[PDB]
Amino acid sequence: VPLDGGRFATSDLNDLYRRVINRNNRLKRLLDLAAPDIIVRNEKRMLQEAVDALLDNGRRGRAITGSNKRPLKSLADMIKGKQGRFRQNLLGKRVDYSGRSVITVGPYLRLHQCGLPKKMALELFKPFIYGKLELRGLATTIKAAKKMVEREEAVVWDILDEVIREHPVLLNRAPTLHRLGIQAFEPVLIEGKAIQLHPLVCAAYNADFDGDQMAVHVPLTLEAQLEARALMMSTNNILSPANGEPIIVPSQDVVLGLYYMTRDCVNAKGEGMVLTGPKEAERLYRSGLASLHARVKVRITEYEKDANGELVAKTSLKDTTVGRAILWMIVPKGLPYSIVNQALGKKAISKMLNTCYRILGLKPTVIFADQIMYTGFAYAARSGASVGIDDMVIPEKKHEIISEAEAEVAEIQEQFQSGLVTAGERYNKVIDIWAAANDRVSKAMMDNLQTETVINRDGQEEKQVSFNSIYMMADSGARGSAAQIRQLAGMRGLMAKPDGSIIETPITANFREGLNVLQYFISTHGARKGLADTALKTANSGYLTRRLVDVA
Amino acid sequence: ERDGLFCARIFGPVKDYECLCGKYKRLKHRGVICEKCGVEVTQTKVRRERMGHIELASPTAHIWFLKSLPSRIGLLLDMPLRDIERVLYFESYVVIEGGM
Amino acid sequence: VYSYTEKKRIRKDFGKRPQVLDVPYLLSIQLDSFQKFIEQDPEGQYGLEAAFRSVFPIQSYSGNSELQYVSYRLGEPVFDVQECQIRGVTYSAPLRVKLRLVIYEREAPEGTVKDIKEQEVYMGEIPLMTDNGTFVINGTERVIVSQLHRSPGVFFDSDKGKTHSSGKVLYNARIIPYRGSWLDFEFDPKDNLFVRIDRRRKLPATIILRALNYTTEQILDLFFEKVIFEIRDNKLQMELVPERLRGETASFDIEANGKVYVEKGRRITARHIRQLEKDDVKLIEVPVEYIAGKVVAKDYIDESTGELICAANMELSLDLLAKLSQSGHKRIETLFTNDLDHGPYISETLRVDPTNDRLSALVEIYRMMRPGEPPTREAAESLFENLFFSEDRYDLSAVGRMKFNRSLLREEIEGSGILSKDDIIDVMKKLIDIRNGKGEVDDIDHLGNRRIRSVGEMAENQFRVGLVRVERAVKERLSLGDLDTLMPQDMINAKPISAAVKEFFGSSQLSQFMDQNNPLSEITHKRRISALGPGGLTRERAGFEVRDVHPTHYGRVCPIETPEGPNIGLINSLSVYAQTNEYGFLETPYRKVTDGVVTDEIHYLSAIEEGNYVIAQANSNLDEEGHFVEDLVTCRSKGESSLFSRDQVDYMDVSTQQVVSVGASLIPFLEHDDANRALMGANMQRQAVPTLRADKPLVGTGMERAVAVDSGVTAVAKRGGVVQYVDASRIVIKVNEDEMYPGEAGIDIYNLTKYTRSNQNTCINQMPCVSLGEPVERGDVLADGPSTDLGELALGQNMRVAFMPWNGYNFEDSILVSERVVQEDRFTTIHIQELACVSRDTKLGPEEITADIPNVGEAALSKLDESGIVYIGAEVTGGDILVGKVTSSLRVPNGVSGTVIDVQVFTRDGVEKDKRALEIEEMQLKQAKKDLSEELQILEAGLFSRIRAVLVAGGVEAEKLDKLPRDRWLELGLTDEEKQNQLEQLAEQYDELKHEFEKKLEAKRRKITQGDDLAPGVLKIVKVYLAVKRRIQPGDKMAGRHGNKGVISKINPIEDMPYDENGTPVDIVLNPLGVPSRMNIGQILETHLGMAAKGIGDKINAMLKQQQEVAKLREFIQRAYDLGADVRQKVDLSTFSDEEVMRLAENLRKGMPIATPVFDGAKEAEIKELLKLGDLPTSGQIRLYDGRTGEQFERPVTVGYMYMLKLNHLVDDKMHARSTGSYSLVTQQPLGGKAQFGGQRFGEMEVWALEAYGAAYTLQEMLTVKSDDVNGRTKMYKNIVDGNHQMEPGMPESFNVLLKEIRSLGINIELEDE
DNA sequence: GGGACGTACTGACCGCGGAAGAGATTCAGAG
RNA sequence: GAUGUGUGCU
DNA sequence: CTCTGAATCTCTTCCAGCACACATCGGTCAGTACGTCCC
Ligand SMILES: [Mg+2]
Ligand SMILES: [Zn+2]
Repeated sequence: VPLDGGRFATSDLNDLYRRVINRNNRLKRLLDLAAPDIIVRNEKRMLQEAVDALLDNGRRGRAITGSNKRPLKSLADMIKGKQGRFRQNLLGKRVDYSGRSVITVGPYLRLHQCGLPKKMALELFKPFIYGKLELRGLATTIKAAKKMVEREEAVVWDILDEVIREHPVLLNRAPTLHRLGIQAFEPVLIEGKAIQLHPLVCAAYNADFDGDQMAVHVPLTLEAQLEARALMMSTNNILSPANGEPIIVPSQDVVLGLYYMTRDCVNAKGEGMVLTGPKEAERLYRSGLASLHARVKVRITEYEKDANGELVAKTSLKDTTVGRAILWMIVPKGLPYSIVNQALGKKAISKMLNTCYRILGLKPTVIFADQIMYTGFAYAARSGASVGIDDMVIPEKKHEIISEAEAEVAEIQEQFQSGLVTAGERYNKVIDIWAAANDRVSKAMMDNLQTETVINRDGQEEKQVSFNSIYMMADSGARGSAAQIRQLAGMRGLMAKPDGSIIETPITANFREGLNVLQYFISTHGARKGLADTALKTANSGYLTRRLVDVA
Repeated sequence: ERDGLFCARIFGPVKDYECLCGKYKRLKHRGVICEKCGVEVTQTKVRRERMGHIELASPTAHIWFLKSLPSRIGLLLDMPLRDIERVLYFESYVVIEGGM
Repeated sequence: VYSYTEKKRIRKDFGKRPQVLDVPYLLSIQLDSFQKFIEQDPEGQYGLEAAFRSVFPIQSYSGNSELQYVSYRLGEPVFDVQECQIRGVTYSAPLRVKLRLVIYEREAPEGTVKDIKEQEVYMGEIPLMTDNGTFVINGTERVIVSQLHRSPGVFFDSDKGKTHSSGKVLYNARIIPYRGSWLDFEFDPKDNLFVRIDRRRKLPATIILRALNYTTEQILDLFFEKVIFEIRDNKLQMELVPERLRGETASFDIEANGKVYVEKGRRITARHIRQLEKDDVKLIEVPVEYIAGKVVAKDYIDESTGELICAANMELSLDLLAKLSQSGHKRIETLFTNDLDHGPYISETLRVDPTNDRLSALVEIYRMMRPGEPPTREAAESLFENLFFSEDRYDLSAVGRMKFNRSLLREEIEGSGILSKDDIIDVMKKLIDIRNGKGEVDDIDHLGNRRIRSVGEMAENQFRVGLVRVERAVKERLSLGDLDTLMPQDMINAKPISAAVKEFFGSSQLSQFMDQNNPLSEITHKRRISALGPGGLTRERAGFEVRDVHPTHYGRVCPIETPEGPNIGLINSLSVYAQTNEYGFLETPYRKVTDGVVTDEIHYLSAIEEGNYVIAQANSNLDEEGHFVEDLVTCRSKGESSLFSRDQVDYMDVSTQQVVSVGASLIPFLEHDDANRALMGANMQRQAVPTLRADKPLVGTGMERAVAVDSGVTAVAKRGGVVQYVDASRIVIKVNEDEMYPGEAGIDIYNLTKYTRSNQNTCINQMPCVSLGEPVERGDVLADGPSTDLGELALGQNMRVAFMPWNGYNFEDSILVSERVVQEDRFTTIHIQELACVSRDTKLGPEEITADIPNVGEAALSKLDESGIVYIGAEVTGGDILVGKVTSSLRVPNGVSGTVIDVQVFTRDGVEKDKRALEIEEMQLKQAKKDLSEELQILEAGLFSRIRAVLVAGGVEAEKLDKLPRDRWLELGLTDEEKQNQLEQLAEQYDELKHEFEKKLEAKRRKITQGDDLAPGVLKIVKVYLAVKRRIQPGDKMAGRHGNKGVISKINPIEDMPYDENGTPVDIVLNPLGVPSRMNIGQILETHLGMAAKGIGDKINAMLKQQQEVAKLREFIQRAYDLGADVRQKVDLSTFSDEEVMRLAENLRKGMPIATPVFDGAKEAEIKELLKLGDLPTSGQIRLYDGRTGEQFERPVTVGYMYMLKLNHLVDDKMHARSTGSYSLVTQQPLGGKAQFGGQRFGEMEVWALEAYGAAYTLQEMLTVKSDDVNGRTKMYKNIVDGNHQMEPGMPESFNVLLKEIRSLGINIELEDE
């Protein structure tokens, strides 16, 4: 390696070769002068050690004499190890025509196209631009076209839009764990410096928008273009290779929008009226006369495959929600109406898509998922589902249950201090009564949350489901479960220890009120345990998957 | 420098179609070996492709056939590896046709 | 109280628990370490002399060449901090050590012939500690972290359920000295003691005890107990011990009660054990077989023939019975063994031991240490006496001795430094007693078994290593030294000490950069406790026990501050109120609690001492007497949070902030969020980035005041006074009367650091924050640095927030930003990039810096001067040549932009300086003249007033006095007297001071005007600083103070954002579908509190704009500052002023600052009360209106103020693409990294993805054409540029490289056939 | 006039881990 | 350029 | 007079991916020209 300014460094092998040549010359000289046998045997020992150090290192005496505490590199170290020649430059290579940036979300894009910055597109497709320019006669030599694209004329943008119009690309997230780790899309120019990506596709990559970075690759040959558009196209990957369950399941926001869209109340604007079709239903909603969700008699013109591909039209008059009729506008011909009569949670829309692809086909399923995405984000934006401190009501029976449990543990203490039971039995009784108190508090808070809302209906009052924001987020299955709500509103039960035992003193506090230092210091144990588990799980899984992919 | 870790008459020239002495720089010049210090004329990819050797005054054993657990030498001669370490590293003798 | 600087922004807070002890000096760890290290001390208990005395005075073999220590002296600071940091040279200092050299009379008593005492012989150059607590080496700033390791001493360990698939719980001990080799006493699955050197072959542990001059009978009595036997008349028999008899069976029958006792074969209960004393039976009768069923203890010798009767540790047999019967011995002594009380471990291990001689032990030890070596008597003796019986090659510290004595129930903490010949036996007996079932082992989790090594300790260790490695050459030179013909200057070499100290400070495992991008980062990077480095473990060998938290970390180590990743629990952070113990352990304060009175007297407890007392909790009310307001209180004895009686406690915590550190104490409402996101928030507060103009956080924690004071970027008033002159960079403060030194005096001057480069390419500056004609008290702030505001820590900005989805732009975690933010320029940051140049010397010709370079036009060569340097303040773009150099166009790298702000030139002798360097020298000289002249004038006015007042006596006028100059008064005479004598004395002092300042200015000019030293083989060094003005843009990363990260998705017009009924638009909108899942509920209360603060600020601003009277404003401020429950913040605005109230109200127009301590924050009721004080709704949720449709929503939405930040992950610093760039050399493959035109690495796991599909040509051209084919990719490019799309196969050159490497390895390999 | 070892200045030359697999190792059951 | 040193994101 | 089939000591290998910034790659004995303060 020639350093700057006359001087230069050297590799580790050169020292070994110099040592071997020097000792060989010294042995030749000692054979020339007929030295006594001890000297030539010492020289032979030195030469054997030098050859051993050149062929391998770290096996005889770890002799290096290269630098300060740094074992030099040999041919075994060239081939063996993590950074050996194989795993560094044979399997995982480094390829041009690539690039990386930070990803971001974009709602106005279909699931068969992705965003792309302009500078990246201008930098990657330079050969295609040169070819098209010198084909259209806008440049004589390659130097002319190179200087013109360096000057960044206006017409090169048109040339770029022409040459990229129908040229697919590839995307790639750094942790690749399965077949769907690398897919294909069609690029669309977007001003900026960040790659926009389809919302529903992000669920397959398992890549949140907390700053994750992806990579791009451009196929060159025509066969690769065909392989990308046919095999690795995002529209062809709708079912997981592991299980028959789909991969285009809506995750977080559109599910909340739909769940808020299809549910009836006790009294709304314009309840009891009639309507012809969903069109005038949406018209009434946009006019503001009728509320979003109310029981309205409407007529629908559904369809059904009577024969092997023969649709039959029919009419009906059902009692349904205005929002349900509005959602029916994007439903294709083949699906029945009884699929949208329920609350349409997460599993509901999952099986909806499952039955949609099972009957109609590919393109109807794709366009139906697209329309679901658009309308769900629209009505989720128009919903206005916020969160406040009043959204978490704490039942009044919690204090009394905690006082009863305290009386119980005090009585158990007073009984054990006289020697009636053993320590383990006392511990078991205490943990059992605290678990019972936890169950009681959980049932109390669930009863308080799920059905607190009572509203009159033309005089008399009546119970109904609740419209609490946190309850709508929990029940719809968007994020979290019942355990997290139990931890926020009620107590979080008991905690474990690094040993694995359970402390007899439970966490007698919620997250709405403050926590004393002791309970937080205890919960730190479980927090750090989970963090360490998540830290080491990837290090184990990498080697596991590597062995499994190497064995078969 | 003259033939050592790097050379031009043993491994190949530095720049394409240029001898070391500089007396010949031509694309037509092919295989014309010099006369002051005999060096042919070719490109540098042949310098990357060729290979040299080195000689020794005494034979030298190999370490992989020796130290590895399936010791091919040890399995061939049925002799413990420690005694072979002693012999190869000049610690004892081996009776080779010393009279049975 | 409430000084002028502490009065402009009176921060309201909610404090229930009253304060009892303020936060001490935050950097009292590293400064304390270095101070204790560097201070000389006649009592060599520590410091440098404690390291010198071990290596100093020495002696030769017999030549009487003894050099001896007398004293040393610290060298003067050669350079300053600023200029030396600009140069890039270590902030070191000389070390001149005085040494005395004597030579005794040749072969005689102590007759000193010559007593050479060389005056402070020179040696070494050690760096110094910066006032902030850093180092300066090569322009950067290292920070030596505190390494945590294991306490040197003794302990016990328990290998449980490890091997053999059984319940064997074999134990082992370990003696870890401060320096030397470890010693291990381990068991085996066959009940034998095994001793081991560090990690070498094991062997029976009796060998080391045999090697200590002992006899077998002494060895056996030293562990076991004898059994008494006696031949009264016949029928040998053993006496009765009541405790030995306990835990036995009736072999024949127990001889107690004379004749009738427990029947044949029983389990003797305690009743008969007490009967043993009730009938005091000692010795009656025992048969011979039960006696023969055991092993004799001592040896026996025949009385007639003088031969041996038997051997030690031998069981009894009929032949030995016959030999003892015929010999006739009464007193027989055997071993009382038991499977439950006295294990036969010692006797069995001695029996298995094959050797019996001590010389055999020496031979075995020497063979185990150095195999294949001739066993020599003297060599083995020296090795055994040098292994751990020597002072030089073995040294156990006094702390180690203390731990060793405390761990063995000793009393005296004194003793020797090496291991005695009794401690081994002591620890062996202790291990045997532990194996017997008494006591338990100690795991390595208790902080009493850990000790924090500091900077001074490592420095002393490295310096001692240097001394002991130069002592070899010292002895070698003195063995053949000369009589008197040379001084110790030629005897000693200063090379190795400097080499070792530079090796340790520059390139080590603990020395590293510091993050100047954030004062919080600077203060948290120093108070860091690592676990890596020498002596400690590594990043991947452990583990599962050393990563978790132990209940002793409470108050000592922060449980909730660590970088998430491959190192959890190893980079733990130190707490707030923690303090370094004298020994080196961790002390934490506690309040003394008497019977009923909680005295405010504080103490300090170690970790081992806490396990004895009981500690109360700060969450307990009291009233003027320390008595609790409860019947009983929650406490803990040993990790047992339970309920104890009220009149039993011993101590109570100081404050609730004791459990957390500064990295987490700056998070408001921490008591409501889980640690999984509190950790992320504490890291993101550390990874912040400053802005143009910082702003106070409306929701603070109170700690933000005592952070920037002790930080680096500030201006602490050294002495109070009055502001005289402050313009942009220099501050003149007139010194008060009582703060004046005797004799001469003056004023305090300050220089402010302007725009310069940090360690992470971030800007930094110091702006004044005071007005002219204003007093100041000593110990206040004068100039605010980056992300600071009037001595208050302020990281980022703050604005509105809304929790509602909007067209799905907030899909997973994205963040929406309105155009108002980028328009108002509130998140615009500054970046400074440094580019250097070299001018070396080649044999073809010296490298010139001429401004003429061919191949380019006049457009490129237009910004340069006559000397080839770009003009200062020239807008540069990508690819613009900045330095003209010939045998070389050092142009702007492709991607960066901005302007040029400064030029640096470093030259060496041989090449003259251009006009630029001379201009810089003249500017620096002009500044050094201006400041010295200002000082000269401001001090000379005093002497002129003195000579005026002296002239006033006798003869003086008034109007015709100020006309003749002040120097002409010295020219004026007066009648000869002591008055004129004082005039002449003052004139002499004037001339002396003038000449002294002239000499000082001459020296300062000579220091800078002279040449500069630099690296060899290079003449000129040109460093150019570039500055970039970049703002916020999509793709950037933002996060609040609760781990809620996100990437900016889209920037919308102002009107498209929602707005309330008053037309005020809405700022950044987050996603409300993250709170229930992440459980970071603490941010919503912060939002409500910020909304309340802004409402109060709006009321104040309205009442100020309508120009009301001061009484209404005072009344409203009294309304504001008097709400809530019992607090300590109780001010009275009716005492300050009429103008100060106006200034305070003008300062509060942006919003009333509200502080909140961590674990006793304001409750929800007080929040709603403060909301009701304003004009806001109770629930804090207001209707909105869409910018698109203009339609009201269907549910009130929560709004308020969050506290946004800005991180270093800028999108322009990650986006990188490349079509065709430079290639590698050994393998024809592309390069990687944003620099040097790198490309993405198509790794191995990605091949598996394509392998799952059916893509073949794709993978072929992926890893064949675009990667390795030197012949193929050229043809591919030529085909692509011609419209063709025909791929071509080829031969991977990396495969050829592998083939060549295998072939040169010595194995034939080659492609088979055609 | 003047000279020759400091003062650089190079030439070169030798120097806090499992888990498995495979080589030793020893114990006993007799013979 | 190769190694080493850390630091930061997944 | 000793063989072989199982229980133990002892030596060798590996541990996910990506990005960024620093240091170091001949030290020292043996020749080889300039040079300045007394001689
Ligand atoms: Mg992520
Ligand atoms: Zn030639």
